[PDB]
Amino acid sequence: MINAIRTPDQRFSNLDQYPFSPNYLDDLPGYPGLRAHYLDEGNSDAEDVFLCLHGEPTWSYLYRKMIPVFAESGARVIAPDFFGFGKSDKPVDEEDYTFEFHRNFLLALIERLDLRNITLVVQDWGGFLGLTLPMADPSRFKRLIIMNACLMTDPVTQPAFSAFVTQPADGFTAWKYDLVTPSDLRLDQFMKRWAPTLTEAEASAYAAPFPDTSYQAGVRKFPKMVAQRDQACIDISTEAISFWQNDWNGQTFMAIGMKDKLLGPDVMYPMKALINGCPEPLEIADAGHFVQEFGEQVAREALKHFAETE
Ligand SMILES: [Cl-]
Repeated sequence: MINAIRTPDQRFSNLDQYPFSPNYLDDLPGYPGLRAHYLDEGNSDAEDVFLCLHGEPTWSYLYRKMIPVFAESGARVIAPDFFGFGKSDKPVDEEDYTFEFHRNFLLALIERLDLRNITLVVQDWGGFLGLTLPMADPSRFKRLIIMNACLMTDPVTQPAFSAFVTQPADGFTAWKYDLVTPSDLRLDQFMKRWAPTLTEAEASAYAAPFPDTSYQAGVRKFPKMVAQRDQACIDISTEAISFWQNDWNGQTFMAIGMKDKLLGPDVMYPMKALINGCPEPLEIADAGHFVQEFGEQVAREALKHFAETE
């Protein structure tokens, strides 16, 4: 029904440090005919599930240094690829991707796999979407690991969650320009700019899912949805603020990539106050937006904080 395309499997032959086996679902309710890929690592019977959500313009490859730490801890880790990214199917028109399309795909996945005792791991889009998930079924979520992300609320309710779209010129403005304007978007070049410590091989794993522009619709829509928040996103993100401030009673661990021009401290301190019980953030001086690239520190500290209360 949704015209979609699928990345050829050979594009992923030569991946650097990505030894995880694929799992796919093509029978989700509301997602007829679309195949979603997700990693399922560690013990499939563990009590704890770390649900690892990625953002723009990445994929589950992003969580590759953190996955083995969470798995060795005894947890089951689920790291799905949103449709339009990684190894899931990719709808061809940008009009098909909406906040709820991706949100509902997450609640569907979660119900489909019946995930319980979830430690939500978010950053960017994975947090814009992922932070509005617990209020939907509070009982299945028990901890949160939040790296640079916030809620897509209206400007008046939280100016901090909106100011970054316009200032500074080299933060979000540049990021969106680099993503929506080029008629020939090279994701390996994009990633090396925004994540300067990546090796060539790593950079190239981020361009792996997209052979040509035709597979990039999902990638182009995300930034435009940060810029143009529709009513449903606004409503639902507004309502999640209340959930984190008042309803939330789990364990949280926050890690800020200090060099992030997009969602660094001016956005993370504010988020930290709205999340009940959130503790002092772990500032990682050398990390930019992709906190995950400095991921192992994050995973072991989180697990250390979490054990120190369990
Ligand atoms: Cl974005």
